[PDB]
Amino acid sequence: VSGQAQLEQLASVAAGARYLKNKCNRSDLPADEAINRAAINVGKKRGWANIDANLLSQRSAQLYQQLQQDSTPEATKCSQFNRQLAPFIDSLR
Amino acid sequence: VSGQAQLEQLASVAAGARYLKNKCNRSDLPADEAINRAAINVGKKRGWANIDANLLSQRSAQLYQQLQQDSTPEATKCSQFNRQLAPFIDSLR
Repeated sequence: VSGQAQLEQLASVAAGARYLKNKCNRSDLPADEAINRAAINVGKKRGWANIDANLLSQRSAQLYQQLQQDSTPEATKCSQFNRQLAPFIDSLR
Repeated sequence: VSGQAQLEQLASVAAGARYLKNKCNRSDLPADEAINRAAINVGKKRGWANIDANLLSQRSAQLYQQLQQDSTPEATKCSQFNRQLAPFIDSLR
């Protein structure tokens, strides 16, 4: 798994969890900084090279903008992300 | 904890999880029958007397109607229930 793919995967889950928290009424999720830490922890558990938290934050903010600007209806977004992120959310808890 | 309170607590979590699944885009939750089984399992873990699944189903349907007919805005409902049910959802998974 390349460093590029590692960053992309962790940034994707962080961005999606932030979107759920902010836009899909997932008030059980923790604050953005804690979501970032949880994504770093997923990487650490896999034995991945140390991922810089600020690089993760920058990439995750770009992916969050992508999820926001996409014109898919919000209910469809929220349904998809709640399903796709269920494993990540179990880890962060 | 009285039998009445046991039934009410389990029916409440079952009803709320069904509401999340149906009305709050929680497509990661399982089907109604599995939600009912998961609520029975919460009771079993606590050592509670065997709760009849059909009585649980009947009471949970009444509580679900209550959650539906309440005039609180849906975003507020979904936010509250996602927070309150997070422990139950961790058990069912």
